[PDB]
Amino acid sequence: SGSHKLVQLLTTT
Amino acid sequence: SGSHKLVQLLTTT
Amino acid sequence: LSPEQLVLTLLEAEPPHVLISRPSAPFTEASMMMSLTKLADKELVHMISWAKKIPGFVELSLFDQVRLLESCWMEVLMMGLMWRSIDHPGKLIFAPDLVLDRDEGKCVEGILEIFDMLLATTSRFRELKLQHKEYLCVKAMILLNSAMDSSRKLAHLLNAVTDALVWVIAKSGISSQQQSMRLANLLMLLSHVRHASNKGMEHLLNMKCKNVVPVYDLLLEMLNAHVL
Amino acid sequence: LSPEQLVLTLLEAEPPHVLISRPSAPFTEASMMMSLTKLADKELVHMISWAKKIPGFVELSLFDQVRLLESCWMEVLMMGLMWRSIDHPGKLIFAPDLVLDRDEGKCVEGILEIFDMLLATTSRFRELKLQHKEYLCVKAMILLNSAMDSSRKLAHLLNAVTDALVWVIAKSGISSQQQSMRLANLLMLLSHVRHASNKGMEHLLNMKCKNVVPVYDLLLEMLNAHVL
Ligand SMILES: O=C1C(c2ccc(O)cc2)=C(Br)c2ccc(O)cc21
Ligand SMILES: O=C1C(c2ccc(O)cc2)=C(Br)c2ccc(O)cc21
Repeated sequence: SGSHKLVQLLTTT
Repeated sequence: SGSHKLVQLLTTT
Repeated sequence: LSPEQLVLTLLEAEPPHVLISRPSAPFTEASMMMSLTKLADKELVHMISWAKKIPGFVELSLFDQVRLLESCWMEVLMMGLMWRSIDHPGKLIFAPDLVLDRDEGKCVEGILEIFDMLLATTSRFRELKLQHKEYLCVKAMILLNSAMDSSRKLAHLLNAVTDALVWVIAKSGISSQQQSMRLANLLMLLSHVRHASNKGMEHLLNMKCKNVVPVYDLLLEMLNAHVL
Repeated sequence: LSPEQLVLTLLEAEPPHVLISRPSAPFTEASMMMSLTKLADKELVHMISWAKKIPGFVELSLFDQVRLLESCWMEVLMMGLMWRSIDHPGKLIFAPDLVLDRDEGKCVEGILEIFDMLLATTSRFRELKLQHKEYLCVKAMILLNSAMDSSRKLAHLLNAVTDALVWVIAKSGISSQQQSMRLANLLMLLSHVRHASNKGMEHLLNMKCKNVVPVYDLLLEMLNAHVL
């Protein structure tokens, strides 16, 4: 935890 | 919300 | 990037409204929280996309982008809620088919207080006749001001949006003194939004601990506010 | 009453400087908190006199005077802390005999978070080169804008203090665009004060429940009432 979904939406999408 | 400490200071000098 | 172009850019970045429907029967404590959290969850996804369209936001460091979003999300959600409710006194337009009456806030313990400061603030924005462009600037300012090398880049980004707001008010045509006074009246309300956000997050965390409604994934990460 | 003389009346309302009598005992966890609460309590007494010295405050209904002070007291206390610390980077000047280091805030769990918030906001006012007269209007505005015949009286007074701050910024002689920018920058910081205040209250309440700090009559009352 600390990289996933907020971070995913911010850098992955 | 009263009771008195805040109120008595507001009504005295 | 002139103030108008920034304003125009925010206008385009406005996320479309999330559609959610009121449950069939009168709300219960559980059904109201399920509704509010399901909506918040979906709006959060769009909020992330919206933020990336704010000039210079993607230029900040990832960690700052995260901190800013973890700090202001509820305020942004509520600022959006109040705007949607601007033309409906006594009402909170969470979604087209999810219009809540202040009295419906009675089925959830402690939320009635939240609804009241939101309705109060909304009434204020209504009093001032907040305008669409003003609203766009203010919501962006909330995100960039939630500071609760980029730091310098952040300050510059907030001043850019502030300049834009100043520019919008100037286009209204009121005297220079009245522009200053309006800028002040609008911004004095941010404190109220921050306070409502705090009660909202404390409340939601409580409903989660109470097992009144499930809170997981993205909504949860935001809630805990510690992915970093 | 011109903006200028309203500001003079605020200067005249300023509470006296308060000391805690020797910050003895290198600061440990118990002595630090006992010192902070002891000071808060003394300041709260002076805060009441200060509020009454603001033109029109005592004219508000007794109900309003109480609710305004019960909600803003921690913010006002912190706004005062920042003005006193503005010329001492890295330090929080709670009082001449109470000067605390960020490292000393490590002693108490949860305090470092509060101190950093306070130091950062203080650092911001420092950058802006906050002036003494601006500080006076801002503090006054905090009290009058903490509102989450008499209702109209409040808005009237709030408008007056706002008009005073706009005036103060006008005397600095800077650009008109820069005056608006400065105004917005100052006001956006109220969000940060409200935020740090909510955190201090939460930490203080927890401390009360554990009976970790001596019982302070006035402070206890201000704390209890606020939450309820
Ligand atoms: O999620 C919550 C919202 C909300 C939802 C969508 C939106 O657009 C704006 C605010 C509120 Br009011 C609220 C109050 C108390 C809670 O425990 C959770 C929420
Ligand atoms: O009383 C408290 C103060 C304070 C005292 C005087 C002042 O002028 C400004 C703030 C802080 Br910070 C604080 C943090 C956590 C607490 O549990 C109690 C206090």
